[PDB]
Amino acid sequence: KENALLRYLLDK
Amino acid sequence: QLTAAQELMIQQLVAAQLQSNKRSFSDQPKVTPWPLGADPQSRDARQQRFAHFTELAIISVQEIVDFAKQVPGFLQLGREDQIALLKASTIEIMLLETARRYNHETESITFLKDFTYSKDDFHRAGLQVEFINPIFEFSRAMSSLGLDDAEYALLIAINIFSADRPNVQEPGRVEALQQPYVEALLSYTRIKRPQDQLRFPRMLMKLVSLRTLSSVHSEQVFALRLADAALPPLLSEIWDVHE
Ligand SMILES: Cn1cnc(S(=O)(=O)N(Cc2ccc(-c3cccc(S(C)(=O)=O)c3)cc2)Cc2c(F)cccc2Cl)c1
Repeated sequence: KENALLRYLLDK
Repeated sequence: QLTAAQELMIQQLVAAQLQSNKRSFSDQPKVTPWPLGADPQSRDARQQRFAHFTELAIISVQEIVDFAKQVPGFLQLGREDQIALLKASTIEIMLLETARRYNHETESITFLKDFTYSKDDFHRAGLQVEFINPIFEFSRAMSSLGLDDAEYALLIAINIFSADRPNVQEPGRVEALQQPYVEALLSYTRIKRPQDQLRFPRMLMKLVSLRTLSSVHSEQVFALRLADAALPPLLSEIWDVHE
């Protein structure tokens, strides 16, 4: 998986 | 009795969780309103009630990630482990936070400032009795332990640093990060209730209970799918609904 939306939250 | 290092560690967790929490209170007048009154056979109102809940769930996930990022140790793990730990912990921390907001006198959970709901309301939000009864049961058992802010904050940190989660590539590091928080909670509980040595075990046992409840929720999720799913993207991504 990319888990794009969780990564977005982790990024800032 | 707490070392100076432990007091600082706990102060920062409690402050970290208050900062994460006030960010949520900023966007309370932005969640779909809970239908006030409304004919009980209105399908629009049924839709609004479901959306309200899934939007509170989204805010809860934002609080959790925001807090995790402030737990010392967490951002030093690899990115993929960060993701693996958050994917597994999210439901469990959501349930600890629900337990913290349970009122035993009135048997109702208050989300954000004043979104107070009973079991009937959880059912009207689209949840099944198989999930609702445990949630309230777990909340009721947590209530009797009488946890305070420091204890919740520490238990959450401990829960995040569970080495055995699926897809964690460096479990040695994760378990090593769990130890200072376990030890801080061991010392904190020993000072707060110095006569009750079984309070600390009774709290760690809740983490066992949270594993089962995690499965009960995955059944609820697969049950939504077989009846008009419609969970928002962040939630269906985290909980692996489609991929
Ligand atoms: C049918 N259906 C409707 N909603 C769902 S949910 O999966 O999105 N979930 C809703 C949910 C999840 C978490 C919270 C929550 C937890 C802590 C703090 C806050 S707060 C507003 O103080 O920030 C909100 C509220 C609703 C179902 C659900 C619960 F209610 C309760 C606990 C866990 C879950 Cl997992 C399924």
